Amino acid sequence: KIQGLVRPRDPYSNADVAAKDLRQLVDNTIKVASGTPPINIPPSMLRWIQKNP
Amino acid sequence: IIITDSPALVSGAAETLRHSTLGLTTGAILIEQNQDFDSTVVDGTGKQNITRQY
Repeated sequence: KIQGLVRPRDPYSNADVAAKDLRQLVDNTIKVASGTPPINIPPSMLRWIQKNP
Repeated sequence: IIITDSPALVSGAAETLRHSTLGLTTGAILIEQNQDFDSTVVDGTGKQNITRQY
């Protein structure tokens, strides 16, 4: 957004006004990496209690 | 007489060596093999040849 796009103007006067420029703002979508810690799944424990490992 | 070279039947050596004979009756011993057998084949790299274990 141009901050001073509209400015008070004196028709009687003729002073120079600073040249203005248009700039471009950028958005951002950060990537988040997730995971799961190593979960121990020994077949022995399930087999000891007769459970499908 | 069912003879077997079982270590469970030998205890000691020389003079301390003793033997054990079991007069088992019917159903004296019971082996209930649970169907919980498991096995794995883990192969490995980082060597001249693939290192596979069982």
